Amino acid sequence: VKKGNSYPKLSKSYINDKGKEVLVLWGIHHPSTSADQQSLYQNADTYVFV
Amino acid sequence: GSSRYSKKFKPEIAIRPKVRDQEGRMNYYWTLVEPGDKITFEATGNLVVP
Repeated sequence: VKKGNSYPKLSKSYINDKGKEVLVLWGIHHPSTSADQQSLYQNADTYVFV
Repeated sequence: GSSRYSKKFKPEIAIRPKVRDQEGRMNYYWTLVEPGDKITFEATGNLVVP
């Protein structure tokens, strides 16, 4: 969630090394209204990347 | 565009893992064209052309 009064850019990775395959399950939340954008997050425009 | 295929490819920008020592990425496409048909290529960038 928006820590303090901002949601800074996030970037972090994982390198598979445990000698086998691994599922990595995630999601993308879709707030209903722009007020939910401003409260649950900070920036109106935003992009998710994997 | 064509008589049966139509799709707008919006370019995306992001930092991808290095594969064949190259940072970028590229999605290749294909389509069929009937006799007497027309194919169209309109873009302003990020397009490799046959």
